[PDB]
Amino acid sequence: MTNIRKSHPLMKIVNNAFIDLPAPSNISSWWNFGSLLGICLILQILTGLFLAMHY
Amino acid sequence: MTNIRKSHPLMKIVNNAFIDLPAPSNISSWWNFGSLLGICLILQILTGLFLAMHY
Amino acid sequence: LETWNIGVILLLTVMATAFMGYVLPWGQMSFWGATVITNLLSAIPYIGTNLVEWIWGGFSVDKATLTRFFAFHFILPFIIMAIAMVHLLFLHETGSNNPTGISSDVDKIPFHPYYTIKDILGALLLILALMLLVLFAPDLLGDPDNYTPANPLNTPPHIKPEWYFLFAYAILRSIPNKLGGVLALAFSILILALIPLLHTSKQRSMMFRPLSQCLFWALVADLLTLTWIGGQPVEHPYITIGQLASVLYFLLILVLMPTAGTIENKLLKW
Amino acid sequence: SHTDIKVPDFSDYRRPEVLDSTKSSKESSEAR
Amino acid sequence: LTRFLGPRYRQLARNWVPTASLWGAVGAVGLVWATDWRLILDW
Amino acid sequence: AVSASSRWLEGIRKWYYNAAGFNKLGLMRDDTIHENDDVKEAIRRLPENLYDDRVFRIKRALDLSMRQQILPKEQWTKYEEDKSYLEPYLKEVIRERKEREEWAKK
Amino acid sequence: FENRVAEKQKLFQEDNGLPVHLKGGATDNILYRVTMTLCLGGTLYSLYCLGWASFP
Amino acid sequence: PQDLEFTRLPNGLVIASLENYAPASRIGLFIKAGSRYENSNNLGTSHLLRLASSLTTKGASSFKITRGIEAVGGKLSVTSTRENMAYTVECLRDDVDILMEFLLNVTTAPEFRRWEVAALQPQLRIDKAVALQNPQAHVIENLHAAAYRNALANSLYCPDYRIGKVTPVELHDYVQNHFTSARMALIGLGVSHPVLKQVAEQFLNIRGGLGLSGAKAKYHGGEIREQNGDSLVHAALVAESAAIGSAEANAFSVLQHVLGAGPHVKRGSNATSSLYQAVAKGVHQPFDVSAFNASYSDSGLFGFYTISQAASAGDVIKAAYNQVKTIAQGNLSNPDVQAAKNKLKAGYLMSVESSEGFLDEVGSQALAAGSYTPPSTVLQQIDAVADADVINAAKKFVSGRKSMAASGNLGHTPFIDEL
Amino acid sequence: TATYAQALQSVPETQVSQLDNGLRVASEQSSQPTCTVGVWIDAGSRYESEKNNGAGYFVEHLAFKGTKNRPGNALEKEVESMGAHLNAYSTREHTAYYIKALSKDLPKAVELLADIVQNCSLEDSQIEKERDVILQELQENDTSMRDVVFNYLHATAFQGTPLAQSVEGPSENVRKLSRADLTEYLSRHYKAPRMVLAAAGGLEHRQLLDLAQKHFSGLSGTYDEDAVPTLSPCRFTGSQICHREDGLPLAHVAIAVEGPGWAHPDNVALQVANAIIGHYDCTYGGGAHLSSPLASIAATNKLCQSFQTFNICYADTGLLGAHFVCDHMSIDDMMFVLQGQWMRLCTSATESEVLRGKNLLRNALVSHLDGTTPVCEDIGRSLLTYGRRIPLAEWESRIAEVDARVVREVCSKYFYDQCPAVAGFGPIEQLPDYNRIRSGMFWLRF
Amino acid sequence: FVLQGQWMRLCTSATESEVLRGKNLLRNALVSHLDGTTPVCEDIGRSLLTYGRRIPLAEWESRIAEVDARVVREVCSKYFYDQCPAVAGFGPIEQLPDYNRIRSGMFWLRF
Amino acid sequence: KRSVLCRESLRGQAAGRPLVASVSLNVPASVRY
Ligand code: HEM
Ligand code: HEM
Repeated sequence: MTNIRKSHPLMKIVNNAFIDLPAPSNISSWWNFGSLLGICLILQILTGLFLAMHY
Repeated sequence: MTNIRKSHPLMKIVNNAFIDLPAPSNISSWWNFGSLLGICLILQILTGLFLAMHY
Repeated sequence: LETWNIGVILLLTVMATAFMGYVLPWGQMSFWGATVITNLLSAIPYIGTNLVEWIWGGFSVDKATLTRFFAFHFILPFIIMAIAMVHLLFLHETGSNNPTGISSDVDKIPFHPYYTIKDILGALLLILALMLLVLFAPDLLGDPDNYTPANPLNTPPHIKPEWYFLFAYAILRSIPNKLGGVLALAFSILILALIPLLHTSKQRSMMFRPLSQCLFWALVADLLTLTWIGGQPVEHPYITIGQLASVLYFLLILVLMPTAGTIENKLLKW
Repeated sequence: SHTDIKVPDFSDYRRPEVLDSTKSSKESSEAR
Repeated sequence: LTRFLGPRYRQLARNWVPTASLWGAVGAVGLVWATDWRLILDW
Repeated sequence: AVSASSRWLEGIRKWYYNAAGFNKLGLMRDDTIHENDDVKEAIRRLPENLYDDRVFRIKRALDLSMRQQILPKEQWTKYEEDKSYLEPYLKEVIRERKEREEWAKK
Repeated sequence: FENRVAEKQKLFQEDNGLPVHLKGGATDNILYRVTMTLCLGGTLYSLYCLGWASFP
Repeated sequence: PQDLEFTRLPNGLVIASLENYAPASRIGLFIKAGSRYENSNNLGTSHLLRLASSLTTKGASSFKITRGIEAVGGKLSVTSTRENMAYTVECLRDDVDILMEFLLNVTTAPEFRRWEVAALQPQLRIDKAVALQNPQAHVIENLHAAAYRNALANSLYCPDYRIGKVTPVELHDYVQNHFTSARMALIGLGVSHPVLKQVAEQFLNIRGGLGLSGAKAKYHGGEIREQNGDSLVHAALVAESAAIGSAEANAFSVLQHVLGAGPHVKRGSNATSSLYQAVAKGVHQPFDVSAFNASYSDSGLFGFYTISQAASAGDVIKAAYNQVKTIAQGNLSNPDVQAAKNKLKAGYLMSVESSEGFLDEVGSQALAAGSYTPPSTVLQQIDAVADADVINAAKKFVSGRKSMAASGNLGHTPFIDEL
Repeated sequence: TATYAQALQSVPETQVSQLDNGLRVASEQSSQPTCTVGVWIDAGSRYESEKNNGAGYFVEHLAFKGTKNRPGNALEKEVESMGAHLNAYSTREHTAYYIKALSKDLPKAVELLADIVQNCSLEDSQIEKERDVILQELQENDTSMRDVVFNYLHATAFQGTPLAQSVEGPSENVRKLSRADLTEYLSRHYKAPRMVLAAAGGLEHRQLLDLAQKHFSGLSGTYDEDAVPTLSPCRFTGSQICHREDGLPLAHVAIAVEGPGWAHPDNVALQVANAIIGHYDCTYGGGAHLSSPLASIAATNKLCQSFQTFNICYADTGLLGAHFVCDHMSIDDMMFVLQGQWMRLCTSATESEVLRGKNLLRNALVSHLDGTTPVCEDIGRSLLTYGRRIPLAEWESRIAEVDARVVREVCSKYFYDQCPAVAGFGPIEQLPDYNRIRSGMFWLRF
Repeated sequence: FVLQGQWMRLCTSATESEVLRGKNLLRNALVSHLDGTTPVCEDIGRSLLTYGRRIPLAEWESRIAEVDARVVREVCSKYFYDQCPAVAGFGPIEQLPDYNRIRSGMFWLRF
Repeated sequence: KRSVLCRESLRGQAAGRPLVASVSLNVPASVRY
C-alpha cells in the first residue's frame, strides 16, 4: 500500500475498528446502548471536569 | 497454539511487548529514562490521589 | 465470557463512581446514604469495623471522607475508560451477536456506511432524553428533594439510594440479619458472572425460545418491582413484597431460566 | 566451517568450580 | 466441572498444596505486617 | 408409561417450535445453535449442500432481521419438517471430545 | 447396577510396591497428609492448653 | 522352536505364526493393493490411504486409535509397494489383543469422513516433498512411468494435481475392492496360530475379485528426463527384467551382484564390482555407480544406476553399459559367479536376520506363492544358476528395449540413440 | 499361548568370556543363518588430544584398505565374494568394526576382523588419499544443520574439555596429522581389555571363544597410561552457541541439560521420561491425536517439522534434551512447549502417563534387539559401557520399579533449576535469550 | 481505493503533462487497431450504424488535438463525480466495499 | 540434501523379493529397495 491514510499511520489503522469492521446486518435497536454507553461516559467526564472547575 | 497463556487471552498478548520484544543489545544506561519516566508518572498519580484524598 | 467479565467490572466500577459523586454535594440524602451504606460493611465479623473506619478516615463522615470521595470520583472514570477500551478489545475478536442467535459471517456489513448513522441517530434520541429531563423536569428523576445541608443529628426517616442503586437497597432489606443482607446484596450484582455457567440451552438466542422470553421479561419486571420497594417505608407491606421479589430474582437467574432452557431444547428435539 | 569453529577459552570468564579442565562440575557445579 | 474431576489428578494437587501451602504461608506473613496483631507481635 | 403425557408433549413440541422463532423465521432448528467449539466442528463437517444451505438460510434471515420484515405465511418453516441435520454431526463431535476426556482422565 | 470389583482387585493387586493405604491413588495421599497434619497440630495445641492450665 | 505355520482358508487368505522366545510380537496384515491398482482417474489414492491410517473408523475414533497405541508403546506402520501394502503392527507380548483390534478397525472398518479426509489432504504434499528430497525417489519413479505404460508405471506418490482432489468415496472404493480376503495374508512374529486363525476367521472374510482397478502388465521403452541446476546428475538405464520368483529372474539377481555395487565396507571401495572398476578406470575421481534390480509379479526391470557430474554423465553412463555388454559378449569367468552367489546368499540371510525383515519376507511370499519357502530351499535355488545363464540374462539387457531416467544438468547425458 | 513376561525370561542369555589378555568374548545364540561378528573397541574421540582430535576417525578410513597380509583391495574382495558386509562406526567414546555374514562364514569372518584391527597396511599414498577425502567429508558435514548443531551442543556443554571435540576433528589437524601419530594412537588405545569381540546369531559361544585368536595383547604400561589419561571428568558448562544463517530454510535447535554416566538408576527413569515427550515428524500418521503434548501441539498448530528427545550417555558426562527443527517464526513457541513439558514432568507426572512411557521403553528396547547386527552391538558396547553385564532381562524389572513419583524425582535432579546447553543454526533470530531459556527451567508461571 | 482515487484525482487535479501523454496513447491505439483488412472493414461497417455515415479517422487527430488538461478535467467530472456507481463482483467479494463506501468515493472530502 | 561428491555413494537398487518398497508409518517412514 501507498497513501492509504488508514494503514499508513499505525495509529490510524487502530481506528478502522469503527469504519471497516464486520458488523452483522440484522441487529435490534438494542445494540445502540453500547455506543450511547460510551457517549455517556464522555459526557459525564466533560461535565465533571467543568463542575470540578468550580466545586 | 494451545495453552500458551500469552497468546490465549488476546489481552495478554498485548502485554508481550514487555517480555518477548526485540531489544537492541548495545544500549547506553540513558534508555532507562523511558521506563523511569513512566515509573514517575505512576508514582505521581498514586501520590496525587492520596494527597487529593485530604486536600 | 471474557467480554462478559469485563462488562461486569465496568458495571460495578460505574457503580462506585455514582455512589461517591452523589455524596459530593454533601446534602442530607448524600450524608446519611454514605453512612448507612459504608457502615453496612461493618457487618464483616473480624475486620469490618476496623475497615469501615479506614474508608471513612475517622469515626464518622467528616471532611476526611468528603475529600476522599472527591478524589476517587475523579479518578475512577478515567480508569474506567481504560477498561471500556479493554472491553471493546476483546469484543473485536468475535464481533456482535444477533437477535436470531446464529453467526452472521455470511451476512456482514460496513460499519461506516450504516452503523455510523445509526449511532448518530441513537445519540440524537439519547440527548433528546437527557435534555427533556434536564430542561423540562430537572429534578423529576432525581427522587431526592434533599437540597438541605447535612445536619448529622437530623434524619430523613426515608433514607434510600438513587434509582440506579435502588435495587441494591431493597435486596438488603429482605434479610433480617445484617451480614446475610450484605452477602445477598453483593450476590444481587455479583450473580451476573454466573449466568454463562447457568446457560442450559443449545440456542444462545432467547429469540427462538418463548419460555425464556417470558421469564426474561418477568425478571425485568421483578427488577422494576424491586426498584419500587427501594423508595418504600420499610414496613410489613413492602417487606413481605421485597422478600418474595428478592427470591424471584435469584430464581429467575439461578434456577427457572436454566431449566426453561433445557425444556425448550427438548421440545425442539435438540 | 562448523568443525573448524571452537569455543573461546572461558577459564577467566568461567567460574572457579568449572575452571578445571579434567574434573567433574556436577559435584562442584551445584554450589555455584 | 465434572470434566475437571478425575481419578488421575492427585499428584498435581499434592504438588500444588506445597507450592500452594508455601504460598499460603506468605500471605499470613504479608497480612501480619499490615495487621500488627499484638498477639502476632508477641509470637 | 408415556402414552397420554408424551402424546400431549408431542403436540406441545409442535407448539414449542411454533412458539420458537426459528419455525416462524423459516430457518431450520439445527441452524439456530449457539456457535461454540463443538458446533463449530460439526459445522465444518457438513456437505456442500447442507452447509451452503445453512449459509443462505442465515443470509436470508439476517436480511429479514435487518429490515424487520417477516417472511410470508406461505413460506414458513413447518414443525413437522424438523431437519435435525446438525444433530448427527454435532453428536459425534461431542462424543469424540467426551472420550478424549476419558482417555485423558485414564 | 455396576459390579466392577474386578477392576479394583486389579488396581489393588498391582505390584507398585505401595502400602494398601496409598495403593489407591493421589487422594489417598492427600487424605493421609490431612489426617496426619490435623493430628499432630491438635496434639501440639493440646500440649499448649495443658501448659497453660498448669498455672494458677 | 516351533517353525511358521501357513494356512490358506476358503476365502484364500494366508496366515502364519511363530511363537518366538523374545519379548516383542508383531502382526502385519499385507493387503494386495499396490500403486499399480489405480487408474488415470484413481491415481494417488493408495498414497492418501497410506497416510490416513489413524482416522476414525467404525469401532475406534482417531483419538482412541492413536492414544490407545501410545498407551502401550505400540507402533503402527503401513508399508506400501507398487504391488503390495503391508500394514505392520508392533507392541508388547501382553498387548497384542488391544493392538490387534486396532489393526482390524483401521483396515476393515475405515470411515473416511469428508471433514477428516479433507484435513489430511495437505499432508500428501508434505509427505511427497520430504520423499522427493532424495534424487533416487524422483528418478526411480520417473523410471517406472517411462518403462511402463499402464499399471506399474503408476508412482507411489500422489501426482501434484490430484492432492486435494482425493475424495472419500475414492478411499472407500479402493478399500472395498482391494482390501479383501483373497488378497490378504496375516503374519505374526510372536502370536499363537490357533488364536490367530480364530481372529482371522472372525474378521477377515470379505469378498472382492482382482482387477476392479484394472490389473494387467506391459513394458514400454521410454525416457523421462528432468533438468536441474545441481552439479550432480542421476540416471537409470533399465530393460525388462525377468519376472518374480522365476528362474530367469533369479539369474538376473545373480548377474546383478556380479556388477552390483552396494558397498560392503565403510569408506571402502569395491574391488569386486566390475561396473565400478570399468566405470572407474574411464571415469573421473568423484563418481558413484550402482546396479539396479527390480522384480514384480508380471514384469521386472534390470539395469544400472549412475551418479556422475555434469560433463561425466555420458562417459560413466556408456562405460557402465559397455562393461555389462562385456558379460553379454560371453566374457565371464567362473570365479566371479561364485563370489556373486555367496554375496547374494549372505545378503538374503541378513535380510531375514531381523524380526521386521522376517515378517516382511514371510508376508511377501504369502502374496506371491501361497506358502512359506524356507531359507535353505531359497539358498538352493540361487545356487542352481549357471555361470552361462547369467551371461545369457545379461545378453537380454543389451538386446532388450531400453528405458532411461535422469536428473540434473543434462548436457552430457546420452539419449537412447547415443548408446 | 505365551505372555510377555514369560517370553522375557526365555530369551537366550549372553555369554561373556575372556582371553588371557582381556579379549572379551560375548555372543547370543539362535542357530540362525546369518551372523554379525564384531569387534567393539572403546578408544574414542574423547581420548584424542587437540592434535589427534580426529585421529581415530582417520584410522577408520584406513581400517578396510589393506593389511600386511591383505594388500590393496584384498580385504574388500574377500568380504564381497562371501556376500558379507563390513561396517566401521566411530563415536566420541567408542570405535567399532563389524561384519554381517552367513553363519557358515565365521571361519574366514573372525579371521578378517581380527586381521583388520591389528594389521593395517597404511602407505603415504593412502594417507594423502584419505586426507583429501576427509577434508571433503568435513565440507559435507557443514551441510548438515543437525550435525552442526549437535557438535555445538557438546562443545558448549563441554567447553574446556577433551570431550567437546568433534569426532571428525579439527579441519587442519587432518592436514597436519603426522603418519607416526596414527600408530601411537592405535598402539596406545587398541590394546584390550578395552576391546570386546562380540557376536550374535547361529554360532556356538564355545567356538567364538575358541575361534578367536589374539594377534597381540596390549599389556603395555603406556596401554594403561593411555587408558589412564582416559576416564577423567569433563567439566560441565551451560553456555549457548548461536550461529545465525538466515540463508537457510529451516532452524535446528538442540537444547540440553547435563546427565548421568552410562550406569545409574536415574538413567532408565530418564528414558521413561523421554518416552512421554516422545519424538515427531512431518509424516507421523497420528499427528493431532498423538498422546505427547509437544507432538499434539506441534501436529495441531504446525509448530515444527520434526523433534526428538535424546539421552546421550558418556562415562563422566551426559547430554540430555530434545531437538526440533522449526520455521524461523516458530522457534520460541516450540521452545516454550518443550521446556514446559520438562517442568510439568518433574512436578505433575501422573501414574497413567508414566506407565504408558514405561511400556514404550520396553518395546523400543526389545525391537532394537531384532536381528544379528543389533545384538552384537549391544553385547560389544554393553561391555565397555556398563561393564560386562547384559542387563536385558533386568531391564523389565528396573523398568518395572518405575513409578510416577520415581520419574518425577529423577527428572527434577537434571532439568529443574539447571542451566541449559543450547545451540542453533539460525534462522535463530527468534531463538530465546539464554536467560529466558534459563527461567524456563523453574516454575513461577508460563 | 486506488482506482476511484484515480478518477477523483482526474477531475480536480489533471496536469497538462499527464493528459498529453494519454492523448498520444489514444492516437496510437486508434491507428494501430486499423492495421490489416479485417480491422478497417469493421470500423467502416460499425462506424456507419454507430456514428452514422462518417469516418472520423483524420478528424480524430484534430479532435484528440483539442484535448486540454482542463478539457479532460471538466469532461471527466460530468460522469464520475457525485455520480452513483454500478458495481458488480463475483466473490470472494467478502471484502468488497459497501455500496455507500463506493459511493462516497466519488467525491472528495478526504482519502 | 546431502552432498554426493566422493567415491562413497554407490546407491543402486536390487533386492530378492522386494523391489522399490515404500513404507509409511506413524512411528516411522521411508524408501528402500
Ligand atoms: C459516570 C461517572 C460519574 C457519575 C455516575 C457521576 C455522578 C454524580 C452524581 C450523582 C453527583 C451528585 C450531584 C447532585 O445530585 O447534586 C455528582 C456530583 C459531582 N460530580 Fe459527578 N459523576 C461522575 C463522574 C464525575 C467526574 C468525572 C467528575 C470530575 C471530572 C465529577 C465531578 C463531580 C462534582 C465536582 C460533583 C459535585 C457537585 C454537584 O453536586 O454537581 N463527576 N456526580
Ligand atoms: C461502562 C459501561 C459500558 C460501556 C460504555 C459499554 C459499551 C459497550 C458497547 C458500545 C458495546 C457494543 C454494542 C452492544 O452490544 O450493545 C458493548 C457490548 C458488550 N458489552 Fe458493554 N459496555 C459497558 C458495560 C458492560 C457491562 C457491565 C458488561 C457485562 C458485565 C458488558 C458486556 C458487554 C458484552 C457481553 C457485549 C457484547 C454483546 C454482543 O454483541 O454479543 N458491557 N459494550
